This record gives sequence, structure tokens and C-alpha cells, in this order.
Amino acid sequence: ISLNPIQDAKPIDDIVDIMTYLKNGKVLRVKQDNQGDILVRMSPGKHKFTEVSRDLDKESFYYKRHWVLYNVSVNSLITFDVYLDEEYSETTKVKYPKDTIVEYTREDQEKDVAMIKEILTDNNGNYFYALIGETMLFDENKLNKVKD
Amino acid sequence: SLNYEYPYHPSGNPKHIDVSEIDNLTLADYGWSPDAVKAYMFGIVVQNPDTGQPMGDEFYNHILERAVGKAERALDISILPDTQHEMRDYHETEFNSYMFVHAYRKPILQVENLQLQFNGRPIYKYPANWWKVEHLAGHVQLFPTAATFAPQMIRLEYVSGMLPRKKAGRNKPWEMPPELEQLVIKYALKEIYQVWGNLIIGAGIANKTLEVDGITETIGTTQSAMYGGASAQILQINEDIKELLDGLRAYFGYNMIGL
Amino acid sequence: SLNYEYPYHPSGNPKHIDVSEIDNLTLADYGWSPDAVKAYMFGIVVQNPDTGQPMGDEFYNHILERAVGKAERALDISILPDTQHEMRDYHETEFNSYMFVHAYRKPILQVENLQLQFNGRPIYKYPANWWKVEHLAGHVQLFPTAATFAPQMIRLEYVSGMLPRKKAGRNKPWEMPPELEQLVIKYALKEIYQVWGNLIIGAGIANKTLEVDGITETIGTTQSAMYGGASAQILQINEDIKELLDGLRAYFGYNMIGL
Amino acid sequence: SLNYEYPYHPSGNPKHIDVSEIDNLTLADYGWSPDAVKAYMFGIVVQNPDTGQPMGDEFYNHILERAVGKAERALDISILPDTQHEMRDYHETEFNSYMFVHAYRKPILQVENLQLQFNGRPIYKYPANWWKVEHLAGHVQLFPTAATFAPQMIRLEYVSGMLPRKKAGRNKPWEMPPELEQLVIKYALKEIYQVWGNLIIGAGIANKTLEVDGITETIGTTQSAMYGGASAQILQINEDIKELLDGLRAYFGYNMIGL
Amino acid sequence: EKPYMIGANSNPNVINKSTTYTTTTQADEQDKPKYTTRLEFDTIDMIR
Repeated sequence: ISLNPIQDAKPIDDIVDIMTYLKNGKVLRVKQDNQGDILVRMSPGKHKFTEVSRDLDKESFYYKRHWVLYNVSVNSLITFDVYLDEEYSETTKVKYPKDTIVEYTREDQEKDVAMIKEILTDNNGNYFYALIGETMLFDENKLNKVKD
Repeated sequence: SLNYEYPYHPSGNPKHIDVSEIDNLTLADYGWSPDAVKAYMFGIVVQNPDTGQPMGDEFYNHILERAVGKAERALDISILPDTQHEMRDYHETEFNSYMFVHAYRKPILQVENLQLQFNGRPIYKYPANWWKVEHLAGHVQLFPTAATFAPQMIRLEYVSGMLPRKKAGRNKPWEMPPELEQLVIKYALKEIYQVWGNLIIGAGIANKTLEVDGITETIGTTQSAMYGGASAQILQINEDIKELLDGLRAYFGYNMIGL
Repeated sequence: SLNYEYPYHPSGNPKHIDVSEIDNLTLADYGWSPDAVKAYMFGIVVQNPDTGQPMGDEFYNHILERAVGKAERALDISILPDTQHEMRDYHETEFNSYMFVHAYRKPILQVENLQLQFNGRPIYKYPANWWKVEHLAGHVQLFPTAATFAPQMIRLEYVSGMLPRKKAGRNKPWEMPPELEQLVIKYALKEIYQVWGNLIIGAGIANKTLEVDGITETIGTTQSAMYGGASAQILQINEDIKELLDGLRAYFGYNMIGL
Repeated sequence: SLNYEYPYHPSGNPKHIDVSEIDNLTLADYGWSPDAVKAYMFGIVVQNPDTGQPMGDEFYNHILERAVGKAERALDISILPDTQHEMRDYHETEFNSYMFVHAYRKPILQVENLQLQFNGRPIYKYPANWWKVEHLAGHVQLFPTAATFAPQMIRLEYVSGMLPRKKAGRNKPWEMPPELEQLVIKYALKEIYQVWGNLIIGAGIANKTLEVDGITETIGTTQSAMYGGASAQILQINEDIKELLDGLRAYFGYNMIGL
Repeated sequence: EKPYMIGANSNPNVINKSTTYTTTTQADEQDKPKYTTRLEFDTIDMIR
């Protein structure tokens, strides 16, 4: 009585794979710090050039994305996290993503910090959390995050 | 002597449209393309203000399909070609009047079958040459040669619609008049302007001015607390449709039913 | 000879919809997705100004459901496929008139059962081939082959509503015309604009101007004491709905009952 | 043969609601939650201006209870399920007409008792299978099988109300139509806007501007000497209710009494 | 199938929200546009 685990959108760190995907023409999504989230693409055909679109949704029959030529910078790619547009989605904006260290209350009334190794969902759309060293899956309300 | 497919007689109900071509014929054939809508909006581009996207052709087709649909009721018509399977009741007064029948949908391009049945078995199927049609009005009448009412006695099969016009400035009664093309276009534009009028400036902003370091920019739009941004054009389109629509009902005329 | 499921006769009351599929068919199949509403609002996006949260599809579906309900009242119609268990009285004059029956919910896709009962025990159940239907008007009439009134003598079971349109720009009498889709959309947009009109700038603000340190700005909204910010859009929606609704009533016609 | 609880016959007056569940059913079941009101006010927060307090859920419930009450009169209905103990007079003309009875409150979900008494002693209690009902209109009629008037001769017990709708976009005659949900909501919003409209700025302040050391702030609200702050929305809600309410009276129809 | 109902609220409470400061960075960006009417002088009429 549940739904299988949902993969998180893996950020891409290596520039080489980013450029290879771009050369293949696969769409990229760039999280700019100052001015929001944008799509990046390589122009099809012989006249190769980079294009940008702010039509920030999955392509649909009723919603076709418009692409403007832009001189995307290498430094922009390096300093800003980039995701494959096939993955990054509204489907699961989980409060505690995978590999995040979170604080959870154990049965012995002793707060411990563990890293989330697996996350899944159920019929109600809840976020079941798996923590290393324990089998029982916790809930959203029980957990807590520690920052800095 | 004469040569013809048995259902179709050149006299009375000459063949006009092949049954198979009914599927092929579409909106593009009648000139209802998105480009037509754009042409009437020559110099205007419908574009999102916050991103460079223009609205696609699919939306235009969706609107156009509803424009032609609205017209099909507004004048009681069947406009695109389609095949109809129609059952009708027996009324003695019309039956004695050469078996007069008023089809529910008009015009009638052609008639394939006209039979009388009792319990699904055809009691009598008339010769093809006997029956004759009035295409525009859709009257079906029979001219035989050498209680007072009952339900669903007869069975009628016919094709309702209009063919695309073959030659300029002219149309046969069985042929799409040019006005329906423009009328459906104007209905579509009423929707498109309703969308576009919100994208003139901002959202519901009538008057504006920026003054920066002695620079000054100032705009006052058509938008107002009691009038919409495109409502000037919408009003003019109503004045246009009223002239067009009334003048076209005179071509089809008023409906009548005996009682 | 002929082959058919016993309740359904191809002549008179041909089968149209499987009973099981009635549950499967949903608003999305008829095009009443939130996407369509958004398309009509292309270039306008609605958000809670205090957060980054736009309204989800839940609100849109909820609004659309009440919109299709409102249209269902605006014409005396059944607008989704739905089974009905109806008990009707015996009136002699209509009974002698081939057992004429005017169903409460129209159109009638198909008729499953039609029996005459006295105390819950079926006195007489008619042959399937005898009874015949008029889908759009919902008339049910009987054609037998080889005090003055009483209550709830006959028992009627039938399926009411409209199937989704199969072919472009066309519809059978048993088939949904595209405008009811559009009409419900426009009733939905009335609610949406009644929401969106409040959020353009703060609340209750008609005019504002702000000057700081040599930079100045002035804005005048469509809001006013006499009319709300979206009033222009709503009032144009009404102008279209009235035309759209008056024209569609001519497809169904006026209601009559003897006395 | 047939199986049923004695008061309830599947033919005529099938059981719909358990008596005990009458207490359980409440406003929340029909979707009249405060959250519903808030949803229609998406983006608006009703808050005291001089302190951070928002108005609580209790006020919404109190308003909603008066909204459903106002609707229950505005269309002569009993809307929530409740048990009725009704005495009615003997009129000969209706009595000879199969004992016709028009319940004071409608719809009738079901009938438990129908007895005739003289001085509190039941002279004759009819069999359950004899009597039959018309749920929506509330007509109660009797079909027996194998001075001119007197007061309070007969005794009637019945349950008046509507069940929450089970499936989307559809309702049985004994089932709450979606429009009443929206209608009661709109009545509630008329009250909430009347409260909120005073909290836009200050108290009865139309126009303002502060000029401090060359700083300038300026506001002009919807408030005016002849129009209230929320009166723009209230007017639009009246235009909405008029369309909704008139269209729903056609579902119930006009009342009639012989004389 | 089931009727579409509003249901309950989901937004949690947040306390002591801090302001957002635009981060300084040497990296390039793209300036998010607005497409709308432009005002210009009638230079021909200026010549006149």
C-alpha cells in the first residue's frame, strides 16, 4: 500500500558531461542565483549556437517553448548548479532531500542526526524517510533540519 | 437511357460528394487556417508579456473549431459534410403531400437511402428515380411514376454539409457561401481579442508615468475601469457581425412547422 | 434476422455506451482540464501576493465542476452520462398516444428497461423491438407489433447525458456540441476573474503615486468605487455567454406539457 | 417475494438514509467548511488593522449556518436532513384523488408512517406497499391493492433533506445539487465582504497623501461617499446570484394550491 | 469520478523570515525581459 521510491534530480558538477549533453542537444536547466531559473539549449541544424528559454515547464502539445539566442558563459555553468530538464520537476520538492543530514528523535528520547539515504511516497503523497542504522521509515513532522 | 450509380439520379438528386472524401475534407480546405486569423490581425502579434512566447497554431484551431460550431447553431445549419442516419415519424397530412419530409439538418448534398419499415424489416423501398430533393431547404419529396400518425415509420440517410466553393464570387446553393468563411473568422477574432486585450500593459493598468532623474515616461491605454482593452474592437466586431448575420438569415429564411 | 443485446435494438434505440464505461468517463475526457482555462488566460498568471504559491488544479477542477453544474441548470439538460431509475404516472391521453413519455433528463443515450407494474410485481414487460426513442428530445414511444389517471404505474430505466465528440467540428444529436464545453469554460472564467481581479495591486487601491529621492512613479488601476478591476472581462464574458446561450437554447427548444 | 424493512418498500419509497445518521451529517459533509470560503478569497486575508488577529473559523461557521438558512427560505426547501412529524387536514377533492398530499417541506427522502386517526387512536394504518412518493416534489399518493373537509385527520412522518452528492457532476433528485453548495457559499461571501470592506484603510477614508521632507506617499481607495469599499465585489456577487438563483427555481418550479 | 472538494490547508507557519540579499558574483547572467510598448519621438516631425 504505497508508491515506489522517487529519484531526486541529480545536480551535474563535471563541466565535461554538461558540454557533452549540450552537444548531444539534450536540454539543460540552469538555476541562476540572481534572476531565477532558465533553460539552455543548442540550436539544431548547421548554424550552431546556444539558445535560452524562460518557458519554464515541460514541453507539451498545448505549450511549446520559445528559444532566444544567447551567449551563455562557461563561468555561469560552473558556478551555478545545472540539471537535466528531463528530471528536474515539481513532482517532488521534498523538504529534506536525499543525502541531507537531519535530526530525528529516537525512542530513547535522545536526538540523533542521520543522513537520508532513501525517500519514497505513498497514496496520500506523504514523504517516507529512510535513515541509516534504522529500518522504520520516519515522517515529515517527526524530523528536523540543522543548518550551519 | 441514362448512366448513374443507383442511389444517385442526375435529375432530382445528382451526386455531389464521394462518401470517402467526407473524412478527408477539413477546416483547411475551407480556408479556416490560423494564418487567416493572423492576416486579419496584420501588424499585431499575440505574445506573452513576461516571456517571448507567442500562442501556437493549436489554440487557433481549437478556437476556430468553436467558431464554426457557434455559427452552425446561430444559423440552424450543418456546415461541414457529414453522413446522417435519420428516423422520422408518419404524419398523414404531409405524407399525402407527395411524402414531404423536412430534414433536421441542412443543406442536403445528396440522399442515399429512403425506406419505409415496420419493425426493422423494409416493407417498401422506393425506386431511386422516384424521390427528389430540395438541396438548400432540405425538402425531400416523392413523385411516383409507372390513428392519424405513427412513430419512426420511415428511414432516411443523407449527407449534410457544404462543399468548398470552386470559383470566385459565386456559389451554388449546395456550396459554401463566402460569408460563412468571414463570419466564422469574425467569431474567432472575438475570442482572440478577448485574450490579447489583457496583454497590452501589465495587468489591469490604465494610466502610468515614470519620472527618473528628470527623465519622464507616460502612457494612458484603452484600458479603463468600465471598458476593456480590446473592447473598442469587440464592439466594432459586433456591429460587423450584426450586419453580416442578419443579411445571411435572409438567404436561408424562417422555419415553419404545421400543427 | 438480426443480432443484438436484448435491451438494445439497432432500429429505434441503438446501443451507444457500455454501462461500465459510464464510471470511466470524466471531465478531462470532455476537455474540461485546467489547461484549457489557462490557455484562455494565456499571458495572465495568478498568484498569492504574500507567497510564491499559484492556485493548484484542485481549485480549477472544483470551479469547473460547479460551472458544468450551472450550465446544466441553464438549460434543462443532463450533461454527463448518468443512469436514471424513473417512476412515471399513467395519464390516459398520452398512454393512448402510443404510450408517449417525456423523460425528466435528456438526452437519452439508450433505454434498458420499460415495464408496467402494479405493486412491485411486473404486470407486463414490453418486447425490446416494440419501444422506440427520440434521443435529443427524450421522447419514448411504443409501437406494438405481432378514473383518468393513476400514479407510478410504469417503471423506466435509461442512461442520460452526452458522449464526447468523436469527429472534428461535428456532433450527433446524442453527442456533445463543442460550445457546451466552451460555455462551461466561460462560466469557470467568470469565477476566476472574480478572483484574479482582486490581486493585481494590494487590495482596494485605485490610484497611487510614490516619490522618493528624485525618482517618482504613478499608477492608475482599473479598480474603482463603481467597478472592480476585472469588471471589464466579466462584462464581456456575459455578452458572449448571452449570445452563446440564447443560440444554444434554439437547439433544444421550449418545453411543453399538456393540461 | 421481496426483502425490506417494513416501512420502506424498494418500489415507491426506497430507503435512502438511516435515521441515526441524520444527527451525524453536518455542514462539513457538504463541503461548507471555512476553508471553502477562504479558497474563493484566495490571496485575501481578513485581519484586524490595529492588531494582527485574523477572524476565526467560528465566525465562518456562524455565517455559513445563516447562509444555508437564508437559502432554505429563498427557495422553499428543507436542505439538511431532518425528521418531521406532520399533521394534515382532510380535503375531499384531493382525498378522492388517490389521497394526494403535498408535504410542507421538500424533498422527501423517505416516508416512515402514514396513518389516519380520529381522536389520537389510529382508525386505519395503511400497508407500506400501498403508498408511493414523489421525492423532489414531495407528493405523497396512495394506490390501494388487494362537511366537505375536516381538520388534522391524517398523520404523516417523513425525512426532509438532501444527501451529499456521491459522484461528480451528477445528482439524483433526492441528492444535493452542486449549485446549492456554490449559492450558499456566495451568500456567505456577501457577509464576509461586508465585514472586510471596512478594513481596507483606516475608517471611512477615501483619499490620502503624506508629504514628509520631500518624501511623498499617496493612496486613493475604492471607498467613496456613495460607494462602499467592497461594494464592487458585492455588486458582482449580486449579478452572479441572480443568474444562479433564477436558473435553480426552474429546477423546483412554481407552487400551486387548489381553492 | 469522486467530486472535487477543496479540503484542508497545507501551508505551515514560518517565523522570523529574513530578507533576501542579491549575491555578488563575477559570473554572467541573463536579464529577464518584459515585452511591451515603446515610446519614441517623431523625428520626421522634429525636422519639420
